[PDB]
Amino acid sequence: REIKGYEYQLYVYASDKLFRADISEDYKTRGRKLLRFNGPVPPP
Amino acid sequence: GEWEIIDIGPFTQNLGKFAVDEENKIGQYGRLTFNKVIRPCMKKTIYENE
Repeated sequence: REIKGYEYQLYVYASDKLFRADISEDYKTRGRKLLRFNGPVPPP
Repeated sequence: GEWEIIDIGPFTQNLGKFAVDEENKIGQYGRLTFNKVIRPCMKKTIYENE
């Protein structure tokens, strides 16, 4: 087939500061990492 | 290839609590506590034979 996996790009308020993370997710084991995380960035 | 703005519900706040938890462990930002998620939340669909 073709579909490898997914990727989420949220905006997370934690400790009252806006951070922006990217979670990878395997289309087969449905497991995931925490590819990245930054901030604080501003409200989108 | 494809992208989408997915709803900001429970499956999306799990993705947020998970993020923070994994980074509480890397703590470039310390020991943060998860608040909630705002929008837009996005989702990339990846694909690749060769």
